[PDB]
Amino acid sequence: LKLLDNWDSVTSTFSKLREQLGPVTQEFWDNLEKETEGLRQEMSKDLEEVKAKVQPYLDDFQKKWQEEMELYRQKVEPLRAELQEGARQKLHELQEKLSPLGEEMRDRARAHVDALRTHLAPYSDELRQRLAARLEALKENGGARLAEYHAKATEHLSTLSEKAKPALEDLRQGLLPVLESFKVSFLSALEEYTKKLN
Amino acid sequence: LKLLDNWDSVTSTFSKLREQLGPVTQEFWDNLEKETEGLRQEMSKDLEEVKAKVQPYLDDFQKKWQEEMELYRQKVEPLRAELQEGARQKLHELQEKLSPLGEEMRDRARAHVDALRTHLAPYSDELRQRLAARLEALKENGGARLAEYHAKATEHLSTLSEKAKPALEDLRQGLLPVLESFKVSFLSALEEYTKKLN
Ligand SMILES: CCCCCCCC/C=C\CCCCCCCC(=O)OC[C@H](COP(=O)(O)OCC[N+](C)(C)C)OC(=O)CCCCCCC/C=C\CCCCCCCC
Ligand SMILES: CCCCCCCC/C=C\CCCCCCCC(=O)OC[C@H](COP(=O)(O)OCC[N+](C)(C)C)OC(=O)CCCCCCC/C=C\CCCCCCCC
Ligand SMILES: CCCCCCCC/C=C\CCCCCCCC(=O)OC[C@H](COP(=O)(O)OCC[N+](C)(C)C)OC(=O)CCCCCCC/C=C\CCCCCCCC
Ligand SMILES: CCCCCCCC/C=C\CCCCCCCC(=O)OC[C@H](COP(=O)(O)OCC[N+](C)(C)C)OC(=O)CCCCCCC/C=C\CCCCCCCC
Ligand SMILES: CCCCCCCC/C=C\CCCCCCCC(=O)OC[C@H](COP(=O)(O)OCC[N+](C)(C)C)OC(=O)CCCCCCC/C=C\CCCCCCCC
Ligand SMILES: CCCCCCCC/C=C\CCCCCCCC(=O)OC[C@H](COP(=O)(O)OCC[N+](C)(C)C)OC(=O)CCCCCCC/C=C\CCCCCCCC
Ligand SMILES: CCCCCCCC/C=C\CCCCCCCC(=O)OC[C@H](COP(=O)(O)OCC[N+](C)(C)C)OC(=O)CCCCCCC/C=C\CCCCCCCC
Ligand SMILES: CCCCCCCC/C=C\CCCCCCCC(=O)OC[C@H](COP(=O)(O)OCC[N+](C)(C)C)OC(=O)CCCCCCC/C=C\CCCCCCCC
Ligand SMILES: CCCCCCCC/C=C\CCCCCCCC(=O)OC[C@H](COP(=O)(O)OCC[N+](C)(C)C)OC(=O)CCCCCCC/C=C\CCCCCCCC
Ligand SMILES: CCCCCCCC/C=C\CCCCCCCC(=O)OC[C@H](COP(=O)(O)OC[C@H](N)C(=O)O)OC(=O)CCCCCCC/C=C\CCCCCCCC
Ligand SMILES: CCCCCCCC/C=C\CCCCCCCC(=O)OC[C@H](COP(=O)(O)OC[C@H](N)C(=O)O)OC(=O)CCCCCCC/C=C\CCCCCCCC
Repeated sequence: LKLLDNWDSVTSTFSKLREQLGPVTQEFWDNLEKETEGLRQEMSKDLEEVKAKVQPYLDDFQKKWQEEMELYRQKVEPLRAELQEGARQKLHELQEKLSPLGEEMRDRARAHVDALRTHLAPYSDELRQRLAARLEALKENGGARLAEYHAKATEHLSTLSEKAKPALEDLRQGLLPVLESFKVSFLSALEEYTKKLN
Repeated sequence: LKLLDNWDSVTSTFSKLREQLGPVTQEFWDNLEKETEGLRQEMSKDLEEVKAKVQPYLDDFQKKWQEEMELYRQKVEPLRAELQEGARQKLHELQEKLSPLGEEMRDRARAHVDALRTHLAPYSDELRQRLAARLEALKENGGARLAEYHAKATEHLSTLSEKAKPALEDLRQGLLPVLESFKVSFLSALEEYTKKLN
């Protein structure tokens, strides 16, 4: 209802906004023209000077790159030779170590793995006997616990049924007046709330 | 009474649960006793075949570990010498390489950085003229911007007050009646809320 009056004010607001979108926006364009006018001079001088300076800058930089690339080439070429000779030497040095140390490592592995064979074989076998006893214990206690679990489950089931029987009946018996009182409560509330929505 | 009678149903469950928990803990303990009994004899054998047999295990591994370390050290001495000798050659080669490389790098820098000095100087100096041109435009357009924006600001403020005073009165003429109505609705709603479950 009052929303119509308030929206009318919004209409005045829109009108007042449009008034600003007139002279102000036009002046904004004029201002932008001023900006672009100055920027035209700036851009012109900038572009022209950039192109004029970019030439000696890039060309002289290219010279730097030449001295650097050619210089580095004349550095990497001999360095590569030395590095390759040093690397091949390193490879030889390493290879002359990898052979004896390899033989050693292989023999070490033999003496270790073979030892492990004769150390883990009895170990696992011992574990088999131990795990057998462990399993047997788990069976002895397991079979017993199975009976215990079943027995206690029966007792707990009985304690559940002896509870469920009266609990369900009492819950239902109480749910009757409860649901009805709740119904009445809601019926009254809903009837009062509708008066607020009307 | 709901939370009272229902609680009794839980209490009777807890009490009878304890009646089962009693034997449960005893039987669990009994089974745990048998479990620990087996594990006791087990640990007696386990730790025995583990410790008494770990001696020959470690004694075996120690022999190998000793020879491994000894052979390793026996290799380390000449191998380190080889590496050091090779590294000495490589390092010495690098020493005689870093000398011309560094010297030429320094000389190249005389045609790099030094040449850039005579380039960056005029460029930055000219940049000062460019900055002046830009600054002048930014001063002209800036001063205009300030003027234009100020003029627009005043027009914004004048139209703003038209939407700050008459519009606020319109809002006040809405807030007041609306608050009265809302209060009536709230007064009844809050009152009806406590008229069902309290
Ligand atoms: C002497 C002279 C000195 C002074 C001059 C030097 C000044 C430097 C030069 C220029 C200034 C650039 C500023 C203007 C902005 C450009 C706006 C524009 O015109 O824009 C459109 C372009 C379109 O692309 P194009 O096809 O024309 O260009 C590809 C080129 N081709 C066709 C030509 C070969 O858009 C692009 O250039 C942008 C591409 C959009 C890609 C978005 C995906 C980004 C992904 C990940 C974000 C990574 C963040 C990483 C940073 C690290 C943070 C820790
Ligand atoms: C600064 C001076 C300059 C010196 C620069 C040297 C740069 C080296 C340059 C190029 C490397 C070659 C590229 C290798 C790319 C393979 C990637 C890959 O797919 O790779 C996994 C495979 C799997 O193996 P595979 O046998 O099943 O496959 C055999 C398969 N097929 C057919 C490829 C042989 O690997 C392979 O192929 C083999 C990879 C393993 C290589 C083992 C030999 C190592 C040599 C010496 C010992 C050095 C120890 C030094 C490090 C010490 C650290 C403390
Ligand atoms: C429906 C099934 C539910 C389970 C219950 C079984 C049935 C009921 C039977 C007996 C209950 C008797 C009363 C137990 C004593 C209660 C002590 C207590 O006040 O407790 C509540 C506290 C709560 O923390 P707070 O906020 O006070 O502390 C905050 C700490 N501040 C201040 C430092 C930051 O909790 C504590 O104290 C820590 C926990 C103490 C509760 C122990 C109950 C154990 C029951 C069954 C497990 C059976 C094990 C037997 C099997 C053997 C296996 C080898
Ligand atoms: C079926 C096996 C039952 C366990 C079930 C889980 C399976 C994982 C298996 C074995 C690990 C055993 C874990 C027992 C450790 C108890 C941890 C615990 O709950 O710690 C709290 C209690 C209560 O005191 P508090 O925190 O208030 O006081 C200290 C004060 N503070 C907190 C405030 C600053 O502290 C104490 O109990 C203090 C003494 C803790 C004893 C640590 C040494 C345990 C060593 C061996 C356990 C042997 C199991 C063998 C059974 C064979 C089964 C076949
Ligand atoms: C089949 C065989 C049959 C069964 C036979 C039964 C035999 C059982 C076998 C062995 C018995 C072991 C029990 C020993 C108990 C005491 C250990 C101990 O003496 O304990 C204390 C130490 C102290 O150390 P401290 O710094 O205090 O002393 C600084 C001291 N300084 C200078 C001297 C060295 O502590 C340490 O030795 C612990 C420090 C190292 C722990 C680092 C933890 C790192 C964190 C996470 C690991 C994550 C792995 C992720 C896996 C994912 C895979 C996907
Ligand atoms: C030609 C192109 C035109 C560009 C203009 C020319 C400018 C070049 C002029 C001079 C060289 C300086 C530039 C190098 C980078 C700066 C490193 C730096 O900031 O250094 C000083 C810092 C001092 O820290 P603080 O301990 O006093 O502060 C601790 C406490 N706080 C941080 C709170 C104050 O460190 C030290 O003095 C410790 C030593 C670290 C030295 C690093 C220099 C490395 C050299 C070159 C870069 C890598 C090139 C690699 C390419 C390879 C090609 C083969
Ligand atoms: C293929 C790839 C293509 C790339 C092409 C390369 C073209 C190069 C083009 C143009 C370069 C012209 C540079 C003009 C030379 C003068 C620079 C300048 O005016 O130099 C003096 C300033 C003043 O020192 P301050 O008192 O302000 O600092 C206090 C520092 N405190 C806290 C450590 C004590 O020093 C500074 O601005 C520097 C100290 C502040 C640290 C800034 C971050 C540096 C980062 C990495 C290391 C690089 C250093 C390179 C030199 C950069 C210069 C901008
Ligand atoms: C295009 C034509 C359409 C029509 C437009 C009509 C709009 C009306 C236009 C202009 C008239 C109002 C302009 C005057 C504004 C003030 C500017 C100013 O004097 O500023 C600086 C002050 C200084 O405070 P300080 O920080 O130094 O002191 C911190 C204090 N300590 C240190 C002391 C404790 O700051 C302040 O007064 C802080 C004020 C913050 C006010 C923010 C409100 C902005 C309004 C709208 C933005 C809408 C964005 C819409 C989303 C679009 C997404 C595409
Ligand atoms: C079937 C139906 C069932 C029937 C049952 C009945 C309904 C039961 C309903 C709710 C459960 C109880 C909770 C409500 C109790 C009121 C809490 C409250 O309100 O206590 C007031 C405090 C105010 O501050 P203070 O006096 O404690 O501090 C003093 C600071 N000194 C010292 C600087 C001066 O409140 C605060 O602290 C926090 C502010 C909370 C915001 C309140 C709204 C404010 C209005 C506009 C601001 C916009 C909020 C926008 C967020 C969206 C909300 C939908
Ligand atoms: C006092 C009692 C108090 C008890 C309070 C209990 C609490 C209840 C709380 C919540 C219940 C509401 C639960 C709402 C669950 C929302 C379920 C949902 O997402 O439904 C889908 C619709 C979708 O609408 P859209 O159909 O227009 O479809 C396009 C869609 N978005 C698309 O992209 O394709 O979205 C919509 O609901 C919008 C369409 C609405 C149609 C209007 C239908 C009109 C419905 C009712 C009008 C009755 C008034 C008649 C008198 C009018 C007078 C003129
Ligand atoms: C026609 C309809 C007209 C609508 C009219 C509405 C009018 C409503 C009337 C009154 C509103 C009341 C407005 C009250 C504003 C007061 C803001 C303020 O400074 O509050 C003070 C507090 C506390 O400061 P203290 O210095 O006391 O800090 C406590 C101290 N450090 C301590 O440890 O004890 O600061 C804080 O804790 C932070 C609070 C920040 C507030 C968030 C402010 C959020 C602001 C803006 C959000 C941007 C939203 C833009 C939405 C646009 C889309 C449409």
